[PDB]
Amino acid sequence: KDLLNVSWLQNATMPYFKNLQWREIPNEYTVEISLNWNNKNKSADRDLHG
Amino acid sequence: KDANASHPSHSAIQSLSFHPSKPLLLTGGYDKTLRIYHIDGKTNHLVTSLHLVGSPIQTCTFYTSLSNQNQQNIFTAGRRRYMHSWDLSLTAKIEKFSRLYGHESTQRSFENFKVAHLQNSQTNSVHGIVLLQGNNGWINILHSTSGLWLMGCKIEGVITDFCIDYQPISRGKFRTILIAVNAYGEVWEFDLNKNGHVIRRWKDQGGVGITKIQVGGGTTTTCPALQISKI
Amino acid sequence: STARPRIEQRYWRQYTSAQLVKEHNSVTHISFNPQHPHDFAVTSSTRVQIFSSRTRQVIKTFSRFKDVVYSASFRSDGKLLCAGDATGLVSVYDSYNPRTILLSINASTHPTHVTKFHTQDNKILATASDDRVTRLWDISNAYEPQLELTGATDYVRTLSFIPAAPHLVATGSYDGLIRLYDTRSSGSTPIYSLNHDQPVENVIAVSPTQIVSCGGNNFKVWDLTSNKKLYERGNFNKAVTCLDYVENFDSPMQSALIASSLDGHVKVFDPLDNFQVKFGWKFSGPVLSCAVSPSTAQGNRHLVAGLSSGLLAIRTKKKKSNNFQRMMRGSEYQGDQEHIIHNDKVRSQRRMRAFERNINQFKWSEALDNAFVPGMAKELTLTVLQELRKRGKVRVALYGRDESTLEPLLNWCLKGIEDVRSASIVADWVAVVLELYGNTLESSPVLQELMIDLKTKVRHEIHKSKEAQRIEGMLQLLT
Amino acid sequence: MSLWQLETNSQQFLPRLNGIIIDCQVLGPQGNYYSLILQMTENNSNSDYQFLLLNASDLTSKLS
Amino acid sequence: GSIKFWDFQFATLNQSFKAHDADVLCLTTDTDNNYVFSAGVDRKIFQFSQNTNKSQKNNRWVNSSNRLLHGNDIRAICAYQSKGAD
Repeated sequence: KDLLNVSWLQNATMPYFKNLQWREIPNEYTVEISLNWNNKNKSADRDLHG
Repeated sequence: KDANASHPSHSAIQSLSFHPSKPLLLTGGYDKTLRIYHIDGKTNHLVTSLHLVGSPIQTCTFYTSLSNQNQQNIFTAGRRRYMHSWDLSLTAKIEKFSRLYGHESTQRSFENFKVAHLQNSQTNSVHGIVLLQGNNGWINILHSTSGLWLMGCKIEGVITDFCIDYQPISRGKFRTILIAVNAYGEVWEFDLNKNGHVIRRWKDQGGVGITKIQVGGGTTTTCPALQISKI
Repeated sequence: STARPRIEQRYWRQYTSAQLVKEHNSVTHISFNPQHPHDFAVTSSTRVQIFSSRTRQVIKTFSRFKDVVYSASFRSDGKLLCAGDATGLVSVYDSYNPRTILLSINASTHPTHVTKFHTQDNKILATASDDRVTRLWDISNAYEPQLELTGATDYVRTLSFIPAAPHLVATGSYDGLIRLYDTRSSGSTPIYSLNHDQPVENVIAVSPTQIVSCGGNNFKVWDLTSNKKLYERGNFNKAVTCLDYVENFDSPMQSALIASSLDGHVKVFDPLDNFQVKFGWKFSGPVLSCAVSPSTAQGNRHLVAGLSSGLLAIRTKKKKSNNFQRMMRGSEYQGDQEHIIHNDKVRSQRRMRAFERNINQFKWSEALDNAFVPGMAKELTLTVLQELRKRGKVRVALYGRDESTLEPLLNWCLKGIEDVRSASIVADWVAVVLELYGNTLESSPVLQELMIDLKTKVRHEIHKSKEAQRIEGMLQLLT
Repeated sequence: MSLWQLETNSQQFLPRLNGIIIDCQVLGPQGNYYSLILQMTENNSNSDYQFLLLNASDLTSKLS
Repeated sequence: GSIKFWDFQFATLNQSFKAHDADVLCLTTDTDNNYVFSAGVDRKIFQFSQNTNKSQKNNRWVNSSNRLLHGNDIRAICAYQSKGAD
């Protein structure tokens, strides 16, 4: 009742979830998710110029 | 299914490895993007894909510690004078080994290395070793956790390749041996759990230039053990 | 851990390759291709010469004129070109093909001084001779102009248009009196006249709102929307002969305009901050026709100077196998469509030098030696002497040397005492070496020749410093 | 920071620690972390030390 | 300068020391090989030791001591031992 849980494989085999509240989202609806695409690997020890 | 088909590669495939227990394949080529796939018989996908600029990698492999099995360090190396270690933790933290302590004049490259366990044999601090090739007759055994030069070994004549053979001693003790060849094809077989000094040496029946030596049957680099008694 | 520490006018003076080509007579004025000025024309006597941006000599020319020719002008499309002569039969003919003549139409029998096309229309051409009337001929039917643009007191001599405003033609005569006619008018009156004083040399319109006229020993600006002057400049020996304007080029000045004034130097003002020169560069005498190329010369950019003698000065700025390649194919991918990207590069820095790494490895002796050689720079020597005095002990830097090593130090302090910023510090240098090395000069009596030579020139220099101090004392008294 | 390999009797350096090293050891159980104390006596007034450890991998300092 | 110790049987290297900074020219030892003393044209005589039980079990040599007491070069050394002199 008024909750929708969706599931999707984030990496190649690990299932992530999302609990969308259901009645007040629009008719068509896209869910953005955070996803590493071209993220610069930043150390916990170096600045911009390293 | 073609294991590159989900996210393809562009250069050649100069290194290809498996995780020792987890269902994971590693692919590494000259386009300096080491990918890792989750592989299965139907549709196999890309778990992560690390890219590292300015370092076209030649050989790269998985490694787990024998003691507590929760390390999962990739090691990768190309034609340059630095190699990289990685503790994989499902944003990555990778270290760049370049500190050559004893010998600094024998590596024009890091492009051939193996990884191998060893015991301490007075205590039992079972730990890793990177084994890098050199240029004259040099192959240097480092540490895998720290990065210290453990020692080195030079054979007479040009190194072409080498491999690692373990053997059990007691219930809980074992001994590692390094096998190395020339192009001429007379091999040195020396243990390196004590200091690296030759305990056997013989000669292959033939070959003018031999290219590649590989040991197998028991455990090795490609089939590693998990418990120390399982070696 | 960390690393180790390390211890405008320039744009218009990086203009070089200034070559000379002497004509057989003076250079009236020049032209530029408006869509792409990679070629340009100069108006020699009885020929027009056209040059490229690459070979820097004549790539084409026309020389079957019969009299001295005055005006060369491209149309805005940059395909054909007009030329007015002293005969008064103004000729238009196609450019990039000299040996054809499109149409040679007579103007008035007076010498047609200027002739330029419409700035945006491709079929109407303005001519002006000494008939005290200028004409807007139409090249479709070149039998009579549409406009007999009369209304002059004497000698209409320089034409221009207004760029964005089409119907306004700004002509200039030898009366001051810059007229600007409407092309829909009767052709007898301007709507107003601009009051220059001298006979105008030529006028251009640098804006759709502001024109600049030049005539006599000062040039004027003129607003057209309100009939206003905001500016003059007159720092020239003779009258400002020719003008030029450029917009949106590669400099610390967004747009420039130059005035050339028959006195060697040509001046580069700017409508960014009301008409100041950066620096003007001289030439070899009376500079009559001088201009740089317009905006879309694309890097390679030429200034030309045709003097009243006739020599053109041109100064230009100019900015295994398949199987092995397939073996090393993946070299340019650089991480585009995959997850994370590492970057851990050390940078190949500026070229560290031998004296610098001598300081880095405490190689003080050969650092001194690399300082005192003629191959190295003088200010580099001053800076390394200052820095090694500030860094290290001069005693342990000179702990074992002799006079054959000491002599370039004295030989360069010989000329470096006269410096303003390193005088007392190189005096401290020779003070330390003579403070601890008297035994060497009393064993070998050689280098006291340089000591006494040093003494007499430093008495000269201390006299010079004393008299300079008392002259600024004169300033202090006459404060 | 100078570390000697004994069976060559030679050394790996670490050049600019911007101070004066007072105490140092390795303390990883497999030996991956060097704990040490800097002091940087550019002011002689106070014994103002500086605790830091660094990895054995590329000798990069973690948590000064 | 690379004083290299090779093993007799198996014809292999055993250790290396690039401690000499010039051309080595001469080197000697004692009766049961507890030491080896080398010298060359760095005018430095230096020692390597194999005395302790760890060194004689693992057959290991340490660059024990080093000593410059010369002016230009070495071109010959030799050594002698007795119970009256060493």
